[PDB]
Amino acid sequence: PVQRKLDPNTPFLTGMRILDVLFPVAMGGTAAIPGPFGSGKTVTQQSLAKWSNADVVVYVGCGERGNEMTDVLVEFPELTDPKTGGPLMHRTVLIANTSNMPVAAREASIYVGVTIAEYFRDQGFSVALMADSTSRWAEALREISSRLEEMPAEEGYPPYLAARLAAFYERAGKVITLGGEEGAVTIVGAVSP
Amino acid sequence: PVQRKLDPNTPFLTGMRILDVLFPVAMGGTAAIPGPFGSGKTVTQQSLAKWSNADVVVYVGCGERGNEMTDVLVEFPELTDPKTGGPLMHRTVLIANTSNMPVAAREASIYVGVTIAEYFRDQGFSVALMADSTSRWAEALREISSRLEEMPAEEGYPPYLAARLAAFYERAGKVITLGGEEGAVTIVGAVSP
Amino acid sequence: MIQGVIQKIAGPAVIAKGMLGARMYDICKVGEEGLVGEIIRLDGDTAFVQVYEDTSGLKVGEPVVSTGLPLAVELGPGMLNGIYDGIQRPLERIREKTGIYITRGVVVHALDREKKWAWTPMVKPGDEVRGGMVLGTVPEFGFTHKILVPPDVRGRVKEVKPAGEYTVEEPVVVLEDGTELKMYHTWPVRRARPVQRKLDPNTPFLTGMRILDVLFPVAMGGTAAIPGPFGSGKTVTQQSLAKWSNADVVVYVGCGERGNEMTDVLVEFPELTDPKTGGPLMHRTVLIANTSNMPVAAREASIYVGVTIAEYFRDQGFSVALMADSTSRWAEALREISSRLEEMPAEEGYPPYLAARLAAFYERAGKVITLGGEEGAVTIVGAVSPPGGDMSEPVTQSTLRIVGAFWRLDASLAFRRHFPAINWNGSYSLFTSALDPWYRENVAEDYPELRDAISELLQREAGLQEIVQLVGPDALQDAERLVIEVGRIIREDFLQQNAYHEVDAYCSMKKAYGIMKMILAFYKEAEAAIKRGVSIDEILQLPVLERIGRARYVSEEEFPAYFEEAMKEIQGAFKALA
Amino acid sequence: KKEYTGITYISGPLLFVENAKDLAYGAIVDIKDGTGRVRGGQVIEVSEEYAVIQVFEETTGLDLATTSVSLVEDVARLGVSKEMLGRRFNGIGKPIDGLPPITPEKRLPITGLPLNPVARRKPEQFIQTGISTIDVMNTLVRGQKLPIFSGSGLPANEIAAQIARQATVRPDLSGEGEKEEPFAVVFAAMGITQRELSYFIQEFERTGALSRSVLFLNKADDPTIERILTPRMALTVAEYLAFEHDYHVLVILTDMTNYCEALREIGAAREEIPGRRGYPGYMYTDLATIYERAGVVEGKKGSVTQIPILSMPDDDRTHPIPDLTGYITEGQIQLSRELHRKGIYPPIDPLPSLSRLMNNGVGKGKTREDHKQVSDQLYSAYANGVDIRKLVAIIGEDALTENDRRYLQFADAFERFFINQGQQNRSIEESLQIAWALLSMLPQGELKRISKDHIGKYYGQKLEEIWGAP
Amino acid sequence: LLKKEYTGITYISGPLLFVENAKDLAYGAIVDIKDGTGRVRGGQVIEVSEEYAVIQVFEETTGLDLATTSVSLVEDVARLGVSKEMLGRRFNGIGKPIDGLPPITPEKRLPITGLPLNPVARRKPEQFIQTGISTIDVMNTLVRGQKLPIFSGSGLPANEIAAQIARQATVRPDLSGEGEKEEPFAVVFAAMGITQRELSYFIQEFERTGALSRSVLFLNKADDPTIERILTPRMALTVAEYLAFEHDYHVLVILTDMTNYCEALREIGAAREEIPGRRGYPGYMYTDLATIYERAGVVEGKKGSVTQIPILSMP
Amino acid sequence: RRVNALEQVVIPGIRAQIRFIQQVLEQREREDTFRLKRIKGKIEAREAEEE
Ligand SMILES: Nc1ncnc2c1ncn2[C@@H]1O[C@H](COP(=O)(O)OP(=O)(O)OP(=O)(O)O)[C@@H](O)[C@H]1O
Ligand SMILES: Nc1ncnc2c1ncn2[C@@H]1O[C@H](COP(=O)(O)OP(=O)(O)OP(=O)(O)O)[C@@H](O)[C@H]1O
Ligand SMILES: Nc1ncnc2c1ncn2[C@@H]1O[C@H](COP(=O)(O)OP(=O)(O)O)[C@@H](O)[C@H]1O
Ligand SMILES: [Mg+2]
Ligand SMILES: [Mg+2]
Ligand SMILES: [Mg+2]
Repeated sequence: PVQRKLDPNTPFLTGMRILDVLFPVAMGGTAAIPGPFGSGKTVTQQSLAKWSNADVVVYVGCGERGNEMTDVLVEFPELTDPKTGGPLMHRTVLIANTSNMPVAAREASIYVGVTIAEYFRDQGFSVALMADSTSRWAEALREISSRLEEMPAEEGYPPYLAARLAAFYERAGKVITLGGEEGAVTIVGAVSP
Repeated sequence: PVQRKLDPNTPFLTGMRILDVLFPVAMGGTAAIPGPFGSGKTVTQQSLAKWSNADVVVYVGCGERGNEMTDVLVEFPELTDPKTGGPLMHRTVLIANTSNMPVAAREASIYVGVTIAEYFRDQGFSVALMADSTSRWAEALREISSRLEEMPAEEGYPPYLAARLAAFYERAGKVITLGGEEGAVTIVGAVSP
Repeated sequence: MIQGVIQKIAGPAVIAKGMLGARMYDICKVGEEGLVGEIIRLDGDTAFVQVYEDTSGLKVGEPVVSTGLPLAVELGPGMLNGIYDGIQRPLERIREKTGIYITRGVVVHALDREKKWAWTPMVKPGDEVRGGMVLGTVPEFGFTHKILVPPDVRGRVKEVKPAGEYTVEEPVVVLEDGTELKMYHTWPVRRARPVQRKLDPNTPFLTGMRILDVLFPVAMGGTAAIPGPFGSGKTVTQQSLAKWSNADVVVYVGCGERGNEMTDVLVEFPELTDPKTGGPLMHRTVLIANTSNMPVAAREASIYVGVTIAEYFRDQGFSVALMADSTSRWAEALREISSRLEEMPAEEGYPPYLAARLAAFYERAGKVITLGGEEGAVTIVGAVSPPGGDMSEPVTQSTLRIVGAFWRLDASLAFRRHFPAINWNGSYSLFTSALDPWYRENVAEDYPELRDAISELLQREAGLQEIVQLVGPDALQDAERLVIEVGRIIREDFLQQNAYHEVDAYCSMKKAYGIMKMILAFYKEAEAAIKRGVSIDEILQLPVLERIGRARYVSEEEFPAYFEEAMKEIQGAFKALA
Repeated sequence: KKEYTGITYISGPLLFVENAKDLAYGAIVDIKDGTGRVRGGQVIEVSEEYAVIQVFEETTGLDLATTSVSLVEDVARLGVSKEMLGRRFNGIGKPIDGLPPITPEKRLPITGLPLNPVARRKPEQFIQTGISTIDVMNTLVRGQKLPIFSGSGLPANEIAAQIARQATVRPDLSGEGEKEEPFAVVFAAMGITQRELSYFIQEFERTGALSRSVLFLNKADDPTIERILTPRMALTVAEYLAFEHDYHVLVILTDMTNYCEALREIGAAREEIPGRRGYPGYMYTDLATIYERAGVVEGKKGSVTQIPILSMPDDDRTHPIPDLTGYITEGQIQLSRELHRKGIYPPIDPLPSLSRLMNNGVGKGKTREDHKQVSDQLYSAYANGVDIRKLVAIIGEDALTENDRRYLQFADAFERFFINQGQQNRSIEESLQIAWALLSMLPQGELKRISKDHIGKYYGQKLEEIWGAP
Repeated sequence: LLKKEYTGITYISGPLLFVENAKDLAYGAIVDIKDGTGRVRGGQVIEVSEEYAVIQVFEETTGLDLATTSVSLVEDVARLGVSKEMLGRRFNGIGKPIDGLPPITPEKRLPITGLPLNPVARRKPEQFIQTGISTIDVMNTLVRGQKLPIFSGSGLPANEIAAQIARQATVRPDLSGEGEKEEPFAVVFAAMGITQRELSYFIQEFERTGALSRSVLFLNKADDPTIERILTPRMALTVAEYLAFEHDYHVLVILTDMTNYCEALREIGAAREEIPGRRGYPGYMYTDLATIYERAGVVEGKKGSVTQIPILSMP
Repeated sequence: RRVNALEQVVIPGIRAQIRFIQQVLEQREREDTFRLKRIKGKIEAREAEEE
């Protein structure tokens, strides 16, 4: 719960010229970055994790490769965050669920990440959340619906996928917390069509 | 029942240049006018009702707007019959079943219209029958067959749709009535794909 | 065996009860009329049997009897000179006993039970027998039909019948175990016959058609496919292969074609003559014929019967060529059968196991060492007919993944009366490397280099088509006009053939080598004369040029003198007049 | 005799009857109710507990208390005789001409038996249809299956009536002349309207063509099972006549699209999973059982010839109904909408037309020996002219050469005279004469496909003969 | 341990048979089906409940009947016996020899499914591998521990490129320093749906080069039953993982054609009445493909590595 | 230039569009077949509730 929601009015600085000048995103907004394989979604999200001005960064590796998590685990302790001067890993929380892990755990990882990000919002910080792929979550929903033997809507997906996606993205925004402080959560989700 | 059928040898004058010149329709024949929404089926059928050389016109509003039936109810008493010389509403019979009216009554509306048109044929008149949309009839059949739990045909329609459509169009023709007189029914049916 | 009664009839699907003990994919005789069908599903005490023929007129309560065996064929003497349907029913005896119509429930036997054969034993009591060994020989036309033990039988010989006249139903050798061996045995048509070892193909399959066996050859035991849009010359090529090839036994399979097309092959074949012996062509052929209105199960199982017969004749030690006509019709029959079973389709309505079946059919070919210790080979040539001529059709895609040779046709060359209308650009063969040692040891030591040179000369002609399409064909320089003219000569005298002439229908390798040598020598001397400087119209007029055209019609044993005469003539005209 | 009264379920076109295990599958039954009406039905499923009956026409007055079912016949049969020549039937054998029913010489099942492939012989004799673009370029051989492809508005019915009215055999060209040949026409129309029915009746009654013809006419508002049964009855009559009295029958099927749609409806009513594009998976075999009943039999003098007529749903040749017909039949005849809108009747387009058995019917001894070369030269010249006509509109007529303008004249003269014949009846000699007259406008040496012996005998004739009344 | 047999077969249709009173059958277990003739088929439990168990058969179901057929239990988890002496041997894709040599003795029995690697336990692939091809080693260089597929065509020489890479693969420990030592190398080769001609060409190339002495071949022909095509890459990856992570070998895994694997997966999935995907392929094909490609890489604190080069053709 | 532009740009795009539309229509047909199979199974299972 929150007290009130506020209009986003300060930019979220990502460190990339094209995303900061031409297509900006605010401090409580949501962004979607779709593309085919090899386009550069993961590199963009990791650059956002490295260089943005958010206080706390929560990265959700939903259904992707395991090397992309080992690179973050290895290279981050040797980097310096832009605003406090300490190690970069001291402000990062990783939720990892790779592609060869059980499928039904993909759905829970998104909710765990967004709940942790909301918890850090209640303390007054500005939190940036990166979801690595939502299409894997959609695939997990399709698998569960197929096991339940429900009638699909399109491409085998259950008809309530849009409601789940809207419920996930609506948790972002700049609010006034119950303690009287100001907090913010931004969500950048990547789609793999 | 009738006594005998007759060859089509007399045009059904509609007052439209392209229809009456390039694509004529006889007194006992049938025609169809399909097209997407906003292309002019209702305006064409209303012009046919206004300007044709038929003695009696039966208009069937199967599953269409109520504003068009209000337009017909208001404008027609102020017009003049081309041949009788009196008001235009004295030769017209309207059958209305709007889109918000109950679904199951659309087939009844079509059959009532065609039966009344057959009745006016037996008195020696030449009747014109306009069906506003026969696609809503098929949609009603699909809706009922959904509750019947039948095995559907292509696109979900019941398998007996073609028989009903054929049996509706075969009632038209230029006949010799049981009393020895001569009458005809011409049917124009719009399709909304 | 298991007996039951009918419980429910619904079209071709029949449910029988009391059939406990029946086995999956057995053959059942349904009803009192004797209709046949498979068992496709067992359930409790009931069995789902799918009848091949029409079930109209049947009643609930009629008996159903299971034969206890799956679909099989009888392999033995008498299969040669025969005409069979998709499930091995002799059509000639059906016509003799029924008339012009094929009535349902007709009962016939694949092998004639009343014909006597001269038995020549080759074993003695006390001998050991294993699968594939030879029990005896029996004369049949020009061959010696080796009577073989079935592959699943081993034991010791107890008693052997002496030489005499017997039928196929009488035992000739009885084992000590009590097993009685006749002249024939049955084998399931869906299971491959065992072999000792598969070999590597290195001997060519002599087609007799010059472009095929020169530019895109196929080896013994290899596989090939020949597709094409609509009428492109497919049937003439396959019957030419039937006549003029070096295969001892030819198996022709017609998978659900038009009735008049079956009439053509059924009437024209009994008039041809075998080039090897001079006797009738039908004395070494087995024909499988199915029209479109024949039952879909027979059309689907048509190719397996032919491949089983080919495997049997390979096991006897011969070399067999199997021609399957229009495998697309077989794929259509398979699609219909899958549609009757309510299976989820893939691609253009085909079942998702089409590639598995196509691989299972084509993998049976190859040169092997038989279980009796002899060599054998099966060669498969399968025609495909894509619907619109598109080569992206799933049947063509599945076939192209496994065939070693791929001869593509088109009707554009048929317009110009250029036969055989093989696209020399789109076609290819993967047997060229392995067949070269045979060519150099048995034809000529310089055959592959010369063939590669001629292929390069053909390739050089194609690259100039971007110039002749804009500029006229006469406004070119000498070095281009010469190669254009020699390409036209090659196309109209080497890549063209007729099979209605005695000295051209069957082309030996030495003849083709000589013609190729003459063409290359003419081109080389013309280029050398062009280097010296001469008008190119003189090159297109010199009388030696006609000897290339008239080298096709010399007799095969008359050829070498003609070749030497041309080789000495060509050295004369081009040195003085140029 | 025995009646079944255990009706337990009525819904749409089906009804279930209990304790009906004496009914054979596929039998024909009678459904009688309290009001005295009698309806027909066909058993589609037989079980130990009940049987399923599909009812002809509607099921309005039925009820579960008074309905009773009685068996009529185990196998659907048709009573045939030689008196059928000149009679009209409704599609299940009932006369509709007001004449009393015939006395049957035999009763035969309507489902066919496959011909033995070793019992057939090659077709070698042609049929004169009276249309130049068919008799010359796409010759129809006795024993051939030759479909006709048309669109929504093209005149297929008029062409069918004209072909049925004009077709005959030509024994005088067959050797020394042979003798009298019996000829007959079997006309089967499925799913036609009242206008087409009246037109067909008038056309067959106004010239005496009814005296040698049998008509099977099924209307659009008739039950669909009759539409399924009609072609099998027509082919049964044709086979009986041809192979028992040495007739040369000619079967014309008016609309195979209606048959395919009725098959789809029947399959849907029995709860079968459809195949490609909603059509049944066994449509290939069902179509093959109809087309493959034509042919000529060794040892017999009669023959059966079929001209199926089908309308492509969207002028699409990749639709399943035109696609499967191409695999079974030998060639096709395609009507063109351009020639129809340009005022040319019959609108037969020669370029996409093809007959695959023409080479066995042309030649000396059965027709004139210049048939094949004339047809090939006409095809090539028309193919050149149609492209030259399109190039003219861009580059102009003066920019052409002389032979280009000669071909440009030949193309439109050909379209105006050879094709646009109207209601004429042309013998093969007339069509060959007109074809030679059209080729005479081309210079000598341009006719590469014709031997010089024919050129020295037939070249150089003027076109003004047919010009008298085109 | 003494065996237990079930005779309660109640329904056979297509590739599925139902077994009654099968409470003590574990999920995913391997069963042996015997009929009256004594022939033995393979099968796997795919659904178990209180009333019956559902078993899919590894091959055709001809000859089965509800009277004489019996089902026995082989093992609850499918396992493969592995040993160091497999180097130089050939297998059919199910674990049985095809070169005529005596069968190997199992050092260990490992599950062929495998287990996911902990992302913490991994490390960065950081070593260059010289392939012997110029266009690879410069612009698209291959690193030890990478999964680098080759996108081929329908008439393009991919098999020859794979054979050349397998012949010329080296470690080159000179330029980054590394250990400057002679290091063992191995190649594990798996072929699915291969033809006789390609089989002969592959074995001839491996024999002529001499690389067969350090290789293991899992060769599956196109006429084999389709289940043996499914299990083929899993056994090869099990052998590669065992070698690399228990004997410090730098193994290289080559998968000849993934398209045949995908078509076999589609054919298997369509027989279990599941919702199709984009082109008729099953909807879980991403997970099934991921369980194969994710078994390569390097492990922190160990010397071995696994490198995968799959080859596939684009239709 | 016009000939090359047509043959190199216009035709392949139309071919790709045709292929894409064919794939979409085939997928929709397959989904319809699956739905019909499911409801046929439901109809068959309804009658077996109490025999
Ligand atoms: N900003 C960038 N600067 C330099 N190179 C880049 C950049 N973005 C992407 N690349 C290159 O392109 C590759 C794309 O890899 P990346 O993981 O970012 O792609 P992706 O779209 O997330 O892929 P996938 O869908 O497979 O997860 C990188 O490995 C790198 O080589
Ligand atoms: N003959 C005409 N002359 C002038 N305007 C016309 C004519 N026909 C149509 N229009 C215009 O186009 C509009 C089309 O609306 P209309 O009600 O005719 O559509 P419709 O095809 O019957 O659609 P619906 O599917 O909604 O019933 C008319 O409201 C009018 O503005
Ligand atoms: N080698 C050849 N010699 C002579 N004629 C040939 C040869 N190859 C093809 N043809 C001609 O090509 C034509 C093709 O006929 P056909 O085989 O029936 O075509 P398709 O079987 O493709 O429909 C035949 O009429 C035949 O005369
Ligand atoms: Mg990524
Ligand atoms: Mg309107
Ligand atoms: Mg052919």
